[PDB]
Amino acid sequence: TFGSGEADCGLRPLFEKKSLEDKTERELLESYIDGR
Amino acid sequence: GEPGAPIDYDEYGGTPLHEIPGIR
Amino acid sequence: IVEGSDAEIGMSPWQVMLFRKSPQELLCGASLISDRWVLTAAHCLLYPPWDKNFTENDLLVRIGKHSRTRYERNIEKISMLEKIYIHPRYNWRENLDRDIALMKLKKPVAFSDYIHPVCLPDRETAASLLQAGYKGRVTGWGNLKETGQPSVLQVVNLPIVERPVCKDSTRIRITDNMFCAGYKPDEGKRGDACEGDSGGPFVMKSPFNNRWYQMGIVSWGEGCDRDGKYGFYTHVFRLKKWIQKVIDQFG
Ligand SMILES: *[C@@H]1O[C@H](CO)[C@@H](O)[C@H](O)[C@H]1NC(C)=O
Ligand code: NA
Repeated sequence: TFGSGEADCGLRPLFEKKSLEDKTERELLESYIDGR
Repeated sequence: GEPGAPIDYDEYGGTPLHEIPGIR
Repeated sequence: IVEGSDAEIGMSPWQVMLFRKSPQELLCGASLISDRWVLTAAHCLLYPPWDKNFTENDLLVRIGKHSRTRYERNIEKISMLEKIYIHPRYNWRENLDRDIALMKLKKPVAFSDYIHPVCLPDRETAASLLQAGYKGRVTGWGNLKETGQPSVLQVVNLPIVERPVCKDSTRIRITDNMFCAGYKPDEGKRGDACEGDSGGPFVMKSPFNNRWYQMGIVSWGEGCDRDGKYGFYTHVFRLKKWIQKVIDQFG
């Protein structure tokens, strides 16, 4: 019944829950965009 | 764009790590 | 962490410090996955070649920390272990196959702005993120250089590397329970985990639901940030059924 974890998991109080980005998470997201 | 690790579950020789210089 | 930067406050609220009481030293990283379960590398707790065989009473867990050494009043929470569970097929004799371990806290820890659990990946999340060139994030208080300890938690973003390249980079036998990450010599950028970062999380942020997922555990590497070498990480998704079996049976 553990599954993937807490219903609230992976949402950081000081960033995602405040609609604020950290200084380098854009670098991760941009790497998830495939090239040609 | 290529998989870097297989999408499956672990279901269940060689050189030991401690012999490699600089291993951590 | 080599060639990283200071983490921001609250940037990795799942980061756990494994702390040896005597002598007083950082042992390893770890991660918070629920209010009473901590995930780390098996070799942080058991590695006979280096005479490592720790019991529950040897270690202190410190959660919510940022400074490597300063006591962080009303921010950090210290916790003791009720029980350690090492993967029964963890291969310490050879290549650290299945380098994973769970630690049950004696008391549940209160979540806060600084303490929050990371997610474990579902099948689609893993399939969509575990691709070569996709970057994850590694955090830890490990050494800044191969030859040097940071004042605060460090962070570095590293790309997953194609498995044939990982295998060509090392004489060690690589298994499906491992992946490797790091920049290639041609790419210019640098970065790596190092001694003391072992057991900490390799995390990726899902662009689908905005959540952070732990895809890897800092496992081993040949040196730190060497050209043509790569850090190896425990493939958390592939061992997730063992994680769930342990928590669902012994929680
Ligand atoms: C760890 O220590 C205990 C206590 O001496 C011992 O019985 C056990 O065999 C050790 N484990 C390994 C893998 O050496
Ligand atoms: Na490298």
